[PDB]
Amino acid sequence: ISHGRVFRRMGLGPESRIHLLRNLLTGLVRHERIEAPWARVDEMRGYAEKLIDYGKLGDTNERAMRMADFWLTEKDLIPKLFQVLAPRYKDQTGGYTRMLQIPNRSLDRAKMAVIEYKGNCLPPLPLPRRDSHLTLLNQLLQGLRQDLRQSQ
Amino acid sequence: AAPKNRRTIEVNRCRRRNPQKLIKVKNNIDVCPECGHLKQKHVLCAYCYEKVCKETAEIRRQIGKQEGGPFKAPTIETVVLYTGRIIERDRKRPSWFT
Amino acid sequence: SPTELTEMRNDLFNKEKARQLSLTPRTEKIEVKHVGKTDPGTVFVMNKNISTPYSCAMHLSEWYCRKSILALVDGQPWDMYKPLTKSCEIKFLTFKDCDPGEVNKAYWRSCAMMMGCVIERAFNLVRAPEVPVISGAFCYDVVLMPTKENLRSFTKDAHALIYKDLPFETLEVEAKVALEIFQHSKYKVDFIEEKASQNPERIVKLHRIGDFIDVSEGPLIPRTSICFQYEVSAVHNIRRFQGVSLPVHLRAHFTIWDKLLERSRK
Amino acid sequence: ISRKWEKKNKIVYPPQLPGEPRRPAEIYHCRRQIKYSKDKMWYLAKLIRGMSIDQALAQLEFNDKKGAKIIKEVLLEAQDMAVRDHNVEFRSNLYIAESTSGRGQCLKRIRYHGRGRFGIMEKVYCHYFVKLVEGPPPPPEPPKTAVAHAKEYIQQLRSRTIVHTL
Amino acid sequence: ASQVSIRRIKDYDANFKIKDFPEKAKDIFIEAHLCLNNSDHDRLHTLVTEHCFPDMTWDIKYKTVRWSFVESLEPSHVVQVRCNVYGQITVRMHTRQTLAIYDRFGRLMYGQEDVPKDVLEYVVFEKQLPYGSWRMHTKIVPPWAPPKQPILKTVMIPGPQL
Amino acid sequence: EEGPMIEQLSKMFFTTKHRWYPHGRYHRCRKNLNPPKDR
Ligand SMILES: [Mg+2]
Ligand SMILES: [Zn+2]
Repeated sequence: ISHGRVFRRMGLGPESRIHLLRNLLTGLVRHERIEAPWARVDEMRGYAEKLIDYGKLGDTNERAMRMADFWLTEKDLIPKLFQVLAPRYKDQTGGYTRMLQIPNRSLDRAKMAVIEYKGNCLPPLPLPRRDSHLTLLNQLLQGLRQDLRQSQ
Repeated sequence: AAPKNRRTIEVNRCRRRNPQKLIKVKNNIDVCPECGHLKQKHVLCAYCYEKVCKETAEIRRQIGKQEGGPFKAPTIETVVLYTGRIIERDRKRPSWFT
Repeated sequence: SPTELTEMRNDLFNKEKARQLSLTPRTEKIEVKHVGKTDPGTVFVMNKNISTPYSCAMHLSEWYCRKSILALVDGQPWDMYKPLTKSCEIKFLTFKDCDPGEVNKAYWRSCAMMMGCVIERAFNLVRAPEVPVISGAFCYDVVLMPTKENLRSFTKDAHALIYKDLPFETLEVEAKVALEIFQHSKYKVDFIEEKASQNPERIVKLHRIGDFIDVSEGPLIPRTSICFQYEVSAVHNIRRFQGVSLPVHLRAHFTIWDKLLERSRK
Repeated sequence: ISRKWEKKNKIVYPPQLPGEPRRPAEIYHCRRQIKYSKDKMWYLAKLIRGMSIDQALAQLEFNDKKGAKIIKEVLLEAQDMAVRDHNVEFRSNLYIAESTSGRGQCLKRIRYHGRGRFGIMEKVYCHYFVKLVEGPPPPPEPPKTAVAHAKEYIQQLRSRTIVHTL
Repeated sequence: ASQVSIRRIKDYDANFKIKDFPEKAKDIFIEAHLCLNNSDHDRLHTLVTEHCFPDMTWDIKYKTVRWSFVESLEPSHVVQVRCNVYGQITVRMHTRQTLAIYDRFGRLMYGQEDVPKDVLEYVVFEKQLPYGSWRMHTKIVPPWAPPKQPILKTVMIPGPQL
Repeated sequence: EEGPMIEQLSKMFFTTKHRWYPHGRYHRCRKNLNPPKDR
């Protein structure tokens, strides 16, 4: 039984799992993109968002700083987190982290995934579009909407 | 425990040629509207994703070159300029970076 | 008479086709290029009055065949099954492009034609009106009161036709020939004349669905099977019959479909 | 070691009369000594069987299995052959008539078991076979209706005799 | 130069006359084409050289051709001749030739069986000078003849893949 | 639809389900296509 039970069981224990998560987070901070196995990626994203929120609170808060220290192993990244990422997302609330599939990893045939903080500096991912508005069904829908508007 | 008699070939066929064990004929597959190389729904196009990855790698290399050793990570949002903080590539811009 | 007429028209069409075939001297070859966002920069070495853009599609893959509907050759829409005269540049058009307006119109035309066909058997046809997509229907004007049962029957007929899965045969013909074909129907004749007047070449565009034949301005969709959800909404007083229909590649789903139908009904 | 599949591409059927059905292009191709188990190959083969080349290719692309890649490669090669050497005009018009897996020559090794004991590992190989035919993939079995069943039953009923007497 | 070559050939052989040669050449050609229909590699090799044999037998493999011959236009002409010791003659030919190339399965991929077409040829012959003979070496694709017969099947030419 | 169809058939003809279920390949191969017909 495992009803209402968040947190997947990643490494060789919970500490290990946490460590793994941290590494991923660090990588993300460094890079602003990671190819990683999809099951851990979501966890990372969850943690990542929280981390960014924490960073937003500002350098001067000690708790936040401590958290940053804990989670960013490479240490140069803490300034980046404070003096860049936070600045970038001051307007947003929790839209950060964009998480999409990758075909499949070649050797073990795992489910894979990408994880970028939103916007960022790298070439854009080939995102899944919605169908264009000029298509038949869409056009019909638009017409219907117009009619409704006219009625009211 | 040990098999008391040899499993007959007919039986075996029935067991292992049954529709639960046969590979399903999937219907996720659509054409890649840019690039045309064919891809799954819910997944990034493999070919389309490849170019992007390559681009990232080259940009990464350039970044590395710029930032001498490890432990740098500066306080500027970087930009990638091709031919007219800054990272200076080369070539024309592709028909997707904008 | 309706038993004679259809056969006669078909025969005429066949004759015309034969005549058309006659002109080319034993397999004349042309090099038709593919302009496109994907699979470039291919060229297909085709046989000119026989081979269509469907052949080209086939050469490329099966996917193209499945999803292509109009073939922009030198920036003008050919039908998938209408032959490629001379060396030119092809693009294939789906429902799901950035600019799918040409396709939509064609689809509408096809739907109208289907409706007309349904009408002709079920029991004189003036024209198919040039209706947009935002107008929320494809209509067809008919000179002769129908109940819901009648409508249902009509719908069923349409469905049957779709199932039968007939290719939309195409010809660009002399005006005289067209007149000869439709001399019994006056409105049709008038329409043909108008069309002739419109262009410098007389070049009347005849389209055919097995037994049924009709005139129309634009190109048409390859086959009737591309229509998936097809219904006949209502008739309004000449009597304009209306319809709304969504293809494979854009399925509406129940509630949405119902809404669409309702909209059409107005 | 025998190889008749390879040979099969070297047949010459005597030429047709004008008033005669087209006679579609059959095309045979293999891969020998693939490192895989035959039964595993068989599932993939089964998955491919009735399908158009293109559809089969698509399926293979997204089937995450070692052998799938190999089969895809084989299919591609077959397609190429058809277009070049075997005078098939449209790639899209090729469907897979047959696909089967034979066992290749297998190498015996020692497995080294607990206690003093040991098994003999057999390192397995396969031959993958394909036959492509020209023309669209034939329509599958339409599942026989109640009516058909009834008809059959009626026929059966009719068919009986008085058995023994005369 | 041609005259000199001829003289040399005469000296080599020795008995040789070019007044009758064109006809002989034509006959040889005809024989070769007949052989091609019947797939006689045994017969072919007495005609046609080791350079030309593989050039006219590789493409045509597993596929049945249905050649025939009819009324040669103009007389059989002989243009330039020249000369280890392996000699060379060139022959101009203007004939009516039927061509019908059928595939492994049957079918028909090149030309009409019954309808004869009028063809131009610049056929080069060679000979070894102990037990040699005059055999075909090359077919010179000049002057600038009006293309070929067009191919029946449609073709796709793939562009540069990326 | 299968089971329902079978049931319907049974109802029609008064018989058990077991005969309407389709028998295997071997058995069909065995069956004589050109039996010796008499009278
Ligand atoms: Mg020991
Ligand atoms: Zn793509």
